[PDB]
Amino acid sequence: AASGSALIFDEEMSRYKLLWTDPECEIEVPERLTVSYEALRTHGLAQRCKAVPVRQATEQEILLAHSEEYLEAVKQTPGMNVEELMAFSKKYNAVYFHQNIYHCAKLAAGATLQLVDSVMKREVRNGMALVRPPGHHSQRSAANGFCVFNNVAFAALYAKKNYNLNRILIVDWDVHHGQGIQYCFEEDPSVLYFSWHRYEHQSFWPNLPESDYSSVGKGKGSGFNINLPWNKVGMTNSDYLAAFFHVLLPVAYEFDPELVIVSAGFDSAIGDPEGEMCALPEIFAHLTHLLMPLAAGKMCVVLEGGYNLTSLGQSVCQTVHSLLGDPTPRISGLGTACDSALESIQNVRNVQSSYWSSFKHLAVRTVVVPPPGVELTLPKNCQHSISESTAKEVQRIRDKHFTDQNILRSLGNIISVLDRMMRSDEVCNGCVVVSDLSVSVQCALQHALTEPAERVLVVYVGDGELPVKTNDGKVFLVQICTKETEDKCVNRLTLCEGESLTAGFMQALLGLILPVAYEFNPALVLGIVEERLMRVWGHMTCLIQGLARGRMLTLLQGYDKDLLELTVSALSGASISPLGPAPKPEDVEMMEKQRQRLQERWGLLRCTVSESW
Ligand SMILES: NCCc1ccc(C(=O)CS)cc1
Ligand SMILES: [K+]
Ligand SMILES: [K+]
Ligand SMILES: [Zn+2]
Repeated sequence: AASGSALIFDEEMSRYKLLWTDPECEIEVPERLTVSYEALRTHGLAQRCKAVPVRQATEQEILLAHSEEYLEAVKQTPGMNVEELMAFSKKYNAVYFHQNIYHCAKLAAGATLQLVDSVMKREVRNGMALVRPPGHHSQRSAANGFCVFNNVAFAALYAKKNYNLNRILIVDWDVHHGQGIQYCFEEDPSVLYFSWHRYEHQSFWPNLPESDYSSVGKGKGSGFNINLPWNKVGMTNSDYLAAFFHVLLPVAYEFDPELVIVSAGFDSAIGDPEGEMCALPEIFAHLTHLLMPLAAGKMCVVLEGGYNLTSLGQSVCQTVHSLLGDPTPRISGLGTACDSALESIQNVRNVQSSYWSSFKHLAVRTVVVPPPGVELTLPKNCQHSISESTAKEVQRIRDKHFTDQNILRSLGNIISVLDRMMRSDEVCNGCVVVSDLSVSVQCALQHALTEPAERVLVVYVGDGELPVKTNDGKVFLVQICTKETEDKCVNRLTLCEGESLTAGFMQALLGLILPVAYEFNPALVLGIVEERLMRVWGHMTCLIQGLARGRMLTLLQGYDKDLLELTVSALSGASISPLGPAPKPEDVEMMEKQRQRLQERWGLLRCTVSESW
């Protein structure tokens, strides 16, 4: 399939600026582009992306989302002087015009369309368009909120018309409500629009009642418009991740979009004077990462807001880092979302439950160690395997805690991989197929705890007990099994056939596994599979690489060429095949029991406001 990422930017879109004193628009400056691109150049990301040039959007492409009258009015602007431009701007709300802004807006829409074409033609895996002006506020016959034409709506309609796409997800993480996109697709079930935005009970711009959680779409599009209003400032990484886990991601994976477009407005980042939130730029990596399993990785990230130049550059760098497959940074201090965020999440889940049943409630990169004598054609970012010091450690382990040379070799390979992952910055993750799970798991966990790894997240697909202690606060164990277990220790999550199985797992993956894992913040993920996992494991791997900077060691008991290939492909960063577009009632009941059991210790599991004694 496709590889690489597209970076679409041109200095020309920095050649328009506010020409008069306007305190409402003083923030939207050309430097936003400059700084941004220079950030990517300083850290070396811009050089690693395929540079697709910009083009003008044609008149018909513009008429896809706007009316002929408004297009003509804007076409008149390059011929106006300063007084005429100021009058024309006064005709609209929170926007300014400039002799070059029509040109730059055509260039922004055209760069968006170039990104869409690059992604859909399999020329690149994904990409980002550093554009100006933004788009998500502009409407069919109006410029609005620094926006002239709606770039993301253009991209959606263009993909629909030219690629016969049936399902497109739009994610608006700009701090403002992209009401232009909502208006454009409120009756359209083919374009699922999610937006989060500062609202403060309708007191924050654009002060619209239909920006609230009760706007779910009209007519055939009911349930395909999801507004999440922040009614307080200061929202943190925890609020954003809880929004993703308990609102956006389950709906997105049930929806199974054929293309993901992001209104990447970074005014939701800390330091921005307009959004006034407390999210670190690193969160925008994970956001990006959490969406990449969707649509086989086909993601189009388009710039919107973001006005603190420093945090803007940092957040753009984080987004591009994730788009290229670089290891995501560990997020610490995560916990429960604030009460206001929990109220907003609860309200949006309640109102959307009549459309998405998951919301209803009751009243080198990778190293591979195949079996001895087995040789596979591994992807281009992989390698195979032992030192004499490794053998000394193995002999010490054997003489102190445990005759087969193959199992001793497997333990030595485990130790070598762990050393190359933790102590060395050479390898990132690894997969070892092994016999004797007990000895292998014991050696792996104990050696990782001395790597050192302050915390280890073990994920075991199988039954029975494993040689791992969840007593202290250094190990957390997720076990997906077939038998029942009361699950007493607050440091363990037990999860117990049919067609609904896959639909359950993803649910339990998004609503339970990922929140606890993110709050736990492990230094290493240890995967174990003992022998329908083929359907889900891939996603499970990719998403779980959001933890521990991708440092994951998978242990596979028994040779299955399909399972080994899928594990290595997901660990190496290849795109994930979509699952396609309802869990069992007993399954969701058991999931809710687990959540109510664990949410007191792991606050990121909360999706309702806690009741006070
Ligand atoms: N605050 C009132 C005026 C206003 C309007 C839009 C924005 C954006 O950032 C749009 S992405 C900022 C300010
Ligand atoms: K938004
Ligand atoms: K919609
Ligand atoms: Zn904005």
